Amino acid sequence: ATNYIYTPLNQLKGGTIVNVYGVVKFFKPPYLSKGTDYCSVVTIVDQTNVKLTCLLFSGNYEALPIIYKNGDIVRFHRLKIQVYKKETQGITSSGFASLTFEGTLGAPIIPRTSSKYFNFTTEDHKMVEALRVWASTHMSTLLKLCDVQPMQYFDLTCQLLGKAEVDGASFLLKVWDGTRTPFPSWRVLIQDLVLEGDLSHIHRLQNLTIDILVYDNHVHVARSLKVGSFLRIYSLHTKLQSMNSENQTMLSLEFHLHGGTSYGRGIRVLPESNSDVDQLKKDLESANLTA
DNA sequence: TTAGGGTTAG
Repeated sequence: ATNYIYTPLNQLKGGTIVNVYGVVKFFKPPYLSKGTDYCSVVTIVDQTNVKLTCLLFSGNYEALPIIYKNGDIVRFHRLKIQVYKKETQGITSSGFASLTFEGTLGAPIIPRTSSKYFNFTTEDHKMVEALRVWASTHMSTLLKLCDVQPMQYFDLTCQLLGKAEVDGASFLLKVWDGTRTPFPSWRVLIQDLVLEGDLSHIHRLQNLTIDILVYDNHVHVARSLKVGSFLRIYSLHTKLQSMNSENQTMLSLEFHLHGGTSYGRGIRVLPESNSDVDQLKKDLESANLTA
């Protein structure tokens, strides 16, 4: 007899293990913590409008919620509820499992999860649709490089073209999205044999590519990325450079992925089954012809 | 256990 009960977020009590549905208001993509497992922080909200911050840990990266953007809808099974500093918080419990869905009205309802076996009923369809209806109104779009501003944080959907070690504390990712930034990208000094990727393709693209420097904890992740894959770089930071190291006046746009995980700073590889990747590929094809 | 959301400051 399989009957799952979902608890409204405003009815959660400490010292319990529950099942919940919610819309993602904020999230830190999976990152190897200072401990044993990978960690993902997800703040969800539902019709009760009560927010719940969930601390999710797992030895396997894919076991954590497959969330690609705020607004996504999640279903959490075996979520433990506890109190931390008078604040109720959700944390992973043994057997924790999640399903993630697109959060926009009319979008396909395709559960994303690493679980081989999982319960999925008509009730789940209704639950998801109900959250999309609520979200369309109680709460809430992809920025192209040609539209970035001088100094801001943003999430960049792009394709990785090249990788290059720099100084251990930082690592270079050369990416593109098919559009050109308003000011030329800065260019990190690279070495001779260090940059991996199609050098001639990169050279022909000229300023269609940008240099992103990632720091600290982001380095080993960047080091593992496969050239040619599609990525979403969260909370990338743009900074215009009007004065160079030799004290000369100029203009270049710097791109930094600063150390730490605050505000979701991180990188998640986007599979080709991702609808944003389909659109990106077309922009890349178009840019490739006129260049 | 990790982390406990809230931007490096290169």
